[PDB]
This record gives sequence, structure tokens and C-alpha cells, in this order.
Amino acid sequence: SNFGAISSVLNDILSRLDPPEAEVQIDRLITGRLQSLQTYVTQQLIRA
Amino acid sequence: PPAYTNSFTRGVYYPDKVFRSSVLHSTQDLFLPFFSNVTWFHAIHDNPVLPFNDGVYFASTEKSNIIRGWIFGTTLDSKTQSLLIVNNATNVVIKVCEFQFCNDPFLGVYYHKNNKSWMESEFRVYSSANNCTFEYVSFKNLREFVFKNIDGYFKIYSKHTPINLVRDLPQGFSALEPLVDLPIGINITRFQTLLALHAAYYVGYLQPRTFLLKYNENGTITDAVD
Amino acid sequence: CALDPLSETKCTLKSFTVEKGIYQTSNFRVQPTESIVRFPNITNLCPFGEVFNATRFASVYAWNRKRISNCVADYSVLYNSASFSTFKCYGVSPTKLNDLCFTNVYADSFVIRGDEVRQIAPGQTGKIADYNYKLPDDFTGCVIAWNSNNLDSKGNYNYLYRLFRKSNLKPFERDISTEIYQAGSTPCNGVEGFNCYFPLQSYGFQPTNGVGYQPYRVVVLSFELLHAPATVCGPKKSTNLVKNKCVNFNFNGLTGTGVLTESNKKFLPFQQFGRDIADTTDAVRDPQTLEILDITPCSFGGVSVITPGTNTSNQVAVLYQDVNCTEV
Amino acid sequence: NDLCFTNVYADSFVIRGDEVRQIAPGQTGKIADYNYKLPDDFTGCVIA
Amino acid sequence: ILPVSMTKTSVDCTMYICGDSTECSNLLLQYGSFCTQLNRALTGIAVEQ
Amino acid sequence: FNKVTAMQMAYRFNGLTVLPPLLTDEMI
Ligand SMILES: *[C@@H]1O[C@H](CO)[C@@H](O[C@@H]2O[C@H](CO)[C@@H](O)[C@H](O)[C@H]2NC(C)=O)[C@H](O)[C@H]1NC(C)=O
Ligand SMILES: *[C@@H]1O[C@H](CO)[C@@H](O)[C@H](O)[C@H]1NC(C)=O
Ligand SMILES: *[C@@H]1O[C@H](CO)[C@@H](O)[C@H](O)[C@H]1NC(C)=O
Ligand SMILES: *[C@@H]1O[C@H](CO)[C@@H](O)[C@H](O)[C@H]1NC(C)=O
Ligand SMILES: *[C@@H]1O[C@H](CO)[C@@H](O)[C@H](O)[C@H]1NC(C)=O
Ligand SMILES: *[C@@H]1O[C@H](CO)[C@@H](O)[C@H](O)[C@H]1NC(C)=O
Ligand SMILES: *[C@@H]1O[C@H](CO)[C@@H](O)[C@H](O)[C@H]1NC(C)=O
Ligand SMILES: *[C@@H]1O[C@H](CO)[C@@H](O)[C@H](O)[C@H]1NC(C)=O
Repeated sequence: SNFGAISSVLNDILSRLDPPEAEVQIDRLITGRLQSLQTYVTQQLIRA
Repeated sequence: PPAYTNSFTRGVYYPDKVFRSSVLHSTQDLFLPFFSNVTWFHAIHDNPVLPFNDGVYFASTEKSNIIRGWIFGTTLDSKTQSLLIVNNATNVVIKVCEFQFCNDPFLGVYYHKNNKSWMESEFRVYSSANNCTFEYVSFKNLREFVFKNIDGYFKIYSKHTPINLVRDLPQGFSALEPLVDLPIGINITRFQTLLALHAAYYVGYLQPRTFLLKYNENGTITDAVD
Repeated sequence: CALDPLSETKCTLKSFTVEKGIYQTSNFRVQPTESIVRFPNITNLCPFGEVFNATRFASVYAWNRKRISNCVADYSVLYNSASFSTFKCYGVSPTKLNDLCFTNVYADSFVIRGDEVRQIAPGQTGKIADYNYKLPDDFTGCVIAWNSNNLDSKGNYNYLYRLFRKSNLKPFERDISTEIYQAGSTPCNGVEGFNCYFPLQSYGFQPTNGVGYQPYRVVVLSFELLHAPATVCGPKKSTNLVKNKCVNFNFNGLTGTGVLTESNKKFLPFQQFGRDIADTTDAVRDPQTLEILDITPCSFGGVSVITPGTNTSNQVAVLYQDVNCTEV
Repeated sequence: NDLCFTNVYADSFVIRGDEVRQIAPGQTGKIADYNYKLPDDFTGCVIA
Repeated sequence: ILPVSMTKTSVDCTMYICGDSTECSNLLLQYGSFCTQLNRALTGIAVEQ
Repeated sequence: FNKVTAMQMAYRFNGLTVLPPLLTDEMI
């Protein structure tokens, strides 16, 4: 999932952009993925 | 009166150039809706101008290779650009020039002389061309083409596939890989095919449908779901 | 935190006391041995002479579009020149321009008035952006401009732009038609008149005009970057290839860390990169000699640090998960 | 005005007109690549 | 028939988020203890499993 | 055990691993 980032491959953005701009893009991937775990864990805790 | 027919599942093309396998890949692009009416045309003993819409799905069941190319443009009165795709002698010619058409363009064929069909340089589609902003040069059969303008590009997809059926579209599935991407950058609202005069061919109209594509292990689309 | 499997836990717990138990540290990861850079081999230099030094740039209403292919980006050679009054790259960060090979590269060259270089950018509007030239909203490329006022100026009326058009263009659309524009109801019948305007109005350029009217030469590149077979490459040499060992790779600008292996996957001629369920690139095609490499990431398998309380004893016993005991 | 500073270094030099653009984190060109360079985390002002 | 235990899972949050990438892995430290409080949740499961 | 029943190769590569249960299917 892109999560609003320009591309979903973490290694593309870093090759395609500077560190200053990648911060804006990557932190959209992290905040998205890191949230997609907190969804998974929350599913387990309930299911467990 | 042009007859209709049923498009079946035809009209799926590789959306992008990235190889995949064993994966169901949802994608949204301009596709031919499944089971949509596709207009059906004749060559017997008939090449109207057609609305180009968003993109056109062209499927020509042929034997003697009658249909040699297409003509694109908004007006076709020589007051605007026009795209001319012509295939003769296996050679492809693409010109965006602005040129004044004959009202029923065709390319010539003379039956059984030392040069079959002759008429290779016959070049009666048009009076003459002035400003040319682009150039390129190079029923047992079924050839399918997808034509679309994406943000000024002009994209063409194709499959050259053998079949045995006389009457109708083959019921089945084939995925169209990309051929070229001529950057003509012109407004195309209408088009007219070309014919070789001494061969039915189909026209669908794409829509922004969303398909789910199934890539098999060799990286080919073996099925689809609209 | 990197000292040894024990101290890897204390950083996790944020504690110097580690209670008796089992703790699973991050999967053990192998640092990349060496760097690989693999680009297609071609010695040619892109026509930076025939794009940037060209003697006549076409007018903006009909702008030339020149496909650039099979060359190495000479980008370091532009530095002795009139340079650039604006260089603005929408898709790429300009630092990466060297590290990264391109795909469909079209230089679109035309001469516009000074004030209007602003108007070339995705989203802008005005006389240039609306009528005679337009850029996509997703545009990926660079927009380069430098004043030609020492050349294009004499009054030079040849450079010319489309003032009137019924509606706005689509991206990268060209309309060179001169047919008269009808302001009111009455047909113009192909002649100027009241509420009839010849749509193309020529710029004047004197050599003495203010910076607003000094003609700038704009050249707008375009490219797809990844996803596509590379043609135009960067000024970066290619190294030797390493198989079956953890490496740090650059293939056609795609970078990462992987273990490059051979593969039987068969790409259609137009396909370059393969991708996975996770869309991380699984397989690439070696650009110099065409063959399909599987990229398998390093760092597989979990670690678990079995320890009695560091309060008691400082010895630990590590549990590597699903490896027969050889590799580590 | 509201805010006092800490390590303040004025770095003064004369560059060609077109190239004031090139002084900014992330830019590249003859000035930014070769003879002067600014950090990606740079904190300060650029006056010309 | 009754279920008793469910498959014990454990996630590496540093590796799932930023795959094997240095420039990204540094950034995940700003978000901090998110990573480290998941594995405290998925461990509490796997213990009572 | 006959009724109840790559996939795990693309799970450990990302991080989603599966720990083994403490008690074997034999001890149970
Ligand atoms: C592409 O050409 C078509 C015509 O071939 C344009 O559609 C016309 O739009 C005008 C309004 O600007 C209408 O008055 C006409 O009736 C339309 N003609 C048809 C046949 O629909 C269309 O606007 C052009 N596209 C662009 C971007 O200019
Ligand atoms: C197809 O054409 C028939 C007429 O032959 C019409 O009844 C039907 O509604 C059309 N359907 C579509 C999807 O165009
Ligand atoms: C096709 O038409 C072109 C017109 O440009 C002509 O030059 C050529 O000889 C013809 N025949 C073939 C086989 O290309
Ligand atoms: C892939 O192609 C091979 C022929 O090289 C064929 O044997 C195999 O069945 C194909 N796989 C699929 C899923 O069609
Ligand atoms: C443009 O021409 C000048 C001399 O007229 C030359 O020095 C320069 O190298 C040329 N530009 C490029 C990019 O080669
Ligand atoms: C690159 O050069 C080598 C020899 O120097 C050659 O074997 C190889 O074919 C070239 N690359 C490609 C893609 O052909
Ligand atoms: C842990 O260390 C404390 C000393 O601070 C000691 O009193 C206690 O007995 C120790 N416990 C174990 C289990 O070693
Ligand atoms: C270790 O490898 C041998 C053969 O190489 C195999 O029989 C054995 O099952 C492996 N260990 C485990 C725990 O499976």
C-alpha cells in the first residue's frame, strides 16, 4: 500500500529522492505500516 | 445497419511493464467491459467514422490482411492534426501530419498481376500533408489492438493470435502486451479504419473499469474478473 | 545494543537488569559484503549540444518534442554554459540525477516570455499553461530555463504563442491549428473582424526589454524512472557482479540489499523488474547481459536469547530458530 | 526576534545571479556540488 | 470439539516496517517504543498460549 | 491430525514469524 507515499517500495523512494523529501514520504509509509501492526496485534489480543 | 455482438472476456491487457506471477493483482485502468456490446462491421461484395471515446478496442478477424491501418483526429478536415497509421509490405508508417482526407480513404489492390495488389505507393488517403510533427517507419487470424490517449501519449497494445472460427469472436481469453507508445500528443475524438480494395472487424469502447487480474506462474494473465 | 545477543535485549527492555526467561531479539541480519552497480553499457553522450545549444527553438504553440535514447547523462558537462535561471525537478531530487538511469526521456524545447517561466509547472494556469502548453498533474521530470536574450532578441517576431483557444489543453497536447477564433455568435468565415481574432499573437522581443520580456528558453524533460527498461543512464560506472552472497546492489537505479541468484523466470521482452506480493522487487533483469536475477533479502530467521537473570549470572545461551547448526 | 540563537556563523561569498537558487538544502549544480554545500538538516537563513 | 491454543506469532517490527534499509531504520527510532510495545503485546499472548 | 492442515517463506522475510508451541504434538 502506498499510504499516500509516492511509491510503496521503501527502496524506491530512497533511490528516487533526497533525505529531506524522503522524510516526508517515508514517514507516511511508517505511520501507515506501524499502524497496520497495531491493527494486527489488536486483532490477536481480541482473538486470543 | 451495423450488427452488434457480445464481447465475452476479451480486451484485457497488461496494465504495466512489471513482471508478476501467481498473484491476483487488482488494478484500475481503461478496459473493455466484459460482455459489452461491440459493434461489428463488414467487408463483403463499409468503414464508417467512429467515436473514439476514451479508448478503442479493435479486433479484426482476417485472412488476406485487408485492414491496413487507421486514421485519427477531431475534425479530419485538415484544419487540425490527424494520426495516420498505415501498414503496407509489413512496413508500418505513422504520421501525425495535418492533411486533407478523401471522404472514403482506402488503399489499392489489383488482383493477380506480377505485383499482387500493386498500389503500394498509391497513397490515396488524402490530398497532401503540410506540417508534420512526428514520423515513424519500419478466418485463420485474429489481431486485436487497444488504442488509447493517456496524457498526451498514444498507446497501442496487440495480440497476433491464430484461431479457427469463421463467424464470430473467439470465446476465450488473451492478454494484450504493449507494442509502442508514439508521443503524438493530439486530441483524438473520432477515427476511421482503412481497407484494401480489390474481412469483418470489431470495435469496443473502453471504460474506466476495475479488474482483478490473475497472473499464472509464467507471468501471463490466464483470467480476469470485472 | 550491537555488542552481543545479551545486550541486544537490554536495549529492548530499556533496563540493565534482565530477568530470568527467554527473549527474542530482532532477526539476525547479515551486513552487506560489498556494493554492486550494474548499468547498461553505452558510451554515448546525450545531445546536450542539440537540445541546449540548438540554434532555433520552436515557438511555444508548436513545441518540438525530441526523444532522447541510448546515451549516458552528461549532466556534468552543462556546467560551462549560460547555466540555468530555474532548474526544478518534480519527480526526482536533483542529487539523485546521477545515481539513477531513466527510461522515456523527451526534451520539449520552446521559447517563452520572461514572466511566464513561472507558468510551466504542474497546476499553474495562465496564458501558457491554459492555452498553448500544459503539463500533467503527475508530471515527473525537470523544467530548465535560461535567458536567451543575447540571442533570440534583435525586434524578433518569429517566436509566437496561442492567445485564444476555446478551452484549455490536456497535458502535453499540441494544437497548431490557425483557424480563426469566434468571440461572439457570428461566424468568422476565416477572416479577422469584430469578435474575430487570429488566435496566434507573436511575441515582440527587443534586446532592451525588461526582465519580464526577455525571452527564456525552456526545456522540459520527462521520464518514468523505475518500472521500465532503462535507456538513458547516469554518469556512474558499472561494477562487477556477485552471485549468491549478501550484497548492496544498484540495478538501473533500483537500490537495496539482497542475495543475487540465478533464476528461470522468463520476462517478456518489454519487462524489466519483477515484483512480489509485498511489491518489494523480487527479480530484476541484469542490464548489461540480459538474464533474470532473483533478489532474496538477507536477514532470515529469528533469534531468542535464553538467559537466567543478569542479577544472578551473566552467561547467556542463544536460540537460533529453524537452522540446522552450520551457518552461523 | 523572539528567539535567541547559539552557534551563529555567517558564511559570506559572491556568486553569479542565476546560482543563488543553488544554495539551499537538496539543490545541485555547479555551486552546490563542487564549491559549496549545505547540510540536509540545515537550520538557518540564506540572504542574498 | 474445542480450540485450546492459537498459533504463537511474533513480529519483528523494525524489519517489517523498514526492510533492511539504513536510511529508514534510523527514522523508525523517532517513533520509538511503538515497535517495542508490540512485542510486549504479542509476548503476553504467546505466554498464555 | 489428518483433517487439520511459498507462504511461510514470504512471512519470515518480512518478520511475521511463527514460534513453536512449548508442548509438542507428541507430549500432548
Ligand atoms: C477535442 O476535440 C473535440 C471536438 O472534436 C472538442 O469537443 C468540442 O468542444 C467544444 C467546446 O470547447 C464544443 O463546442 C464542441 O461541440 C465539441 N465537439 C465535439 C465533437 O464534441 C474537445 O473540446 C477537444 N478537446 C480539447 C481538450 O480541446
Ligand atoms: C446491446 O444492444 C442491444 C440491442 O441489440 C440492447 O438491447 C442492449 O441493451 C445493449 N446492451 C449494451 C450493454 O450495450
Ligand atoms: C508502402 O508505402 C510507402 C509510402 O511511404 C512506400 O514508400 C512503400 O514503398 C510502400 N511499400 C512498402 C512495402 O513499404
Ligand atoms: C509455462 O510454460 C511452460 C513451457 O515452457 C509450460 O510447460 C507450463 O505449463 C507453463 N505454465 C503455465 C502455468 O501455463
Ligand atoms: C554550447 O556551445 C559552446 C560554444 O558555442 C560550447 O562551449 C558548449 O560546450 C556547448 N554546450 C554543450 C552542452 O556542449
Ligand atoms: C557490456 O559489455 C560486455 C563486454 O564488455 C558485453 O559482453 C555485454 O554484452 C555488454 N552488455 C550488454 C547488455 O550486451
Ligand atoms: C539479586 O540481587 C540482589 C542484590 O541486589 C540479591 O539480594 C538477590 O538475592 C539476587 N537474586 C538472585 C535470584 O540472584
Ligand atoms: C538437518 O538436516 C538433515 C539433513 O540435512 C535433516 O534430516 C534434519 O531433519 C535437519 N534437522 C531438522 C531439525 O529438521
